[PDB]
Amino acid sequence: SAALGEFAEKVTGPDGVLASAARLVLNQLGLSDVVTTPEAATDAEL
Amino acid sequence: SAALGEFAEKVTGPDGVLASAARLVLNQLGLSDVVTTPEAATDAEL
Amino acid sequence: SAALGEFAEKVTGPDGVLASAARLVLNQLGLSDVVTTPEAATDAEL
Amino acid sequence: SVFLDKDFTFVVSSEADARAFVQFDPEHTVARPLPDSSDWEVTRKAGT
Repeated sequence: SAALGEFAEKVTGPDGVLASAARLVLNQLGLSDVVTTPEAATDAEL
Repeated sequence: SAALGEFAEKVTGPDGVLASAARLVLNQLGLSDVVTTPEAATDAEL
Repeated sequence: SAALGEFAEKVTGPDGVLASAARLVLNQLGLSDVVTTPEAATDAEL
Repeated sequence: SVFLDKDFTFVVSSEADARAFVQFDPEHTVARPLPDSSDWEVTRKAGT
């Protein structure tokens, strides 16, 4: 239907360029842990 | 001993750039199988 | 006939990126010389 | 049995299975809720 198929592949490439470069600068992705919300949820529960 | 330590890291990067780009052009690495040598070895055995 | 014409140009670019990067890592292309096959051909001839 | 030298790429898992993952590794594994799908991502660090 859409000729855009190769423009989907052209998105993937820079993502790899982005991801690889991000690891060099030590920018941390997937840092979300159990810290704030549940404590607030505990406070909101009380 | 050698200050070259970061020049070792600077080799790794383009290797990733090389490897990623090589997969796009479908250039096949690690293609060596059992084809020629053992047949020749079989012939050389006879 | 095919609109893919610019996708042919987009292949050429990384090839240059690939080739240039490959020379930096000293990965040698076009290394095939007369070594194995003709010796085997000589053996297969005998 | 092998020890992972560098962090493995994240994989999608259910909340029940991902919490279980944490019970083995826990210093060495990392799990998060995905807000939209409610499921969890499982990422094994180095040392797993």
